[PDB]
Amino acid sequence: VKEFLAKAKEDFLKKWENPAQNTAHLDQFERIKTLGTGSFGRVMLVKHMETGNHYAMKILDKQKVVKLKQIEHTLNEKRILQAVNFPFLVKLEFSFKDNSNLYMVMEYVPGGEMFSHLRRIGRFSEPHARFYAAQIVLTFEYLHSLDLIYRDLKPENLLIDQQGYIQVTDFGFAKRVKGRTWTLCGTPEYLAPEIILSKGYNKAVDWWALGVLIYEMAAGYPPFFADQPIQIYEKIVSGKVRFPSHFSSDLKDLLRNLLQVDLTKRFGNLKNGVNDIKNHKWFATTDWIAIYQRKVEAPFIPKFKGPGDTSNFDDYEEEEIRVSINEKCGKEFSEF
Amino acid sequence: TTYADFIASGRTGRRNA
Repeated sequence: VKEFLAKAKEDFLKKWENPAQNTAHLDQFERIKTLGTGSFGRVMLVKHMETGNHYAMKILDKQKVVKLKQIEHTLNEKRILQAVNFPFLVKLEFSFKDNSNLYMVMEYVPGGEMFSHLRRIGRFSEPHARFYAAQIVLTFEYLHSLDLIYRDLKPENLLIDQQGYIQVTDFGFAKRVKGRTWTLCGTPEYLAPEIILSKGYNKAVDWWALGVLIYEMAAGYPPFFADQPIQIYEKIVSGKVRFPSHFSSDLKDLLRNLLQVDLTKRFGNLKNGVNDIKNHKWFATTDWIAIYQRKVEAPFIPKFKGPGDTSNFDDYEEEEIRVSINEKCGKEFSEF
Repeated sequence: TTYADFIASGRTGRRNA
């Protein structure tokens, strides 16, 4: 792995310091339907004319990004994404900007959110949950080795490709950091104590988020929830948890080691690294190289209703994509 | 029950950051 990782660090850095920009134009894409929405902008299922391929295009309004004080995060997530490369990470195929917005055209993952599937099925068996955890454990091992902290792990942020494999794609809260950072960001249920308590936190949080994910996947509901954030934060800082009776002892002991309020005790954060996790009884069954290789059989496989079928997808108000006749926020995004 | 409390919490849909 170290051998693999050191060769990737090298790949990462080359792109990280000499990124890429203006790899395509908007005139060469046919918008199909909105798939996501928010303060950032909006992700859209698109079709490449000359090729006919389907891509997920994220459109950001420049003036708005400025207004909301999001120019650093906006350049950071696009910088991180054109530089990472892992089997479970969504590649960014193209990226340009015009007199109005910034565009990030990624690989379209058609199986949608793991969230949709989890709320429908109820809960996930441990082997099914584990299948996914395994893919997350690897993607953090990687990301972390590049001194990148993820901090935005949650079902709604995890997609399932056609082979039934997990795909991470949103790097808005990602931070290039070797030591500690302080910002408060994430989703209440996935926040680690230390992020709540206004403490300097490291990459260990991403490991807390995993124990949470593995818990919500096997149980169907998060380890700490409540009516409002504040009461959750409260639940969390107590690090007091109860497990569904069906949970295996092994799945329980792994979670007691992941959801550990004592940082000096958190797995993936101890002295032996991720191997404390990779080597946990719960993962005995896991074939780490086959998972990497994608040689393992998904326990669930979306069966698309054709290329770019978006029927099992919620709808959104389609807004026109306007582009100003005059430049907008030039200087602030010259790095895009 | 926990599943029961979960529903009552109202945080059973997509959560924002």
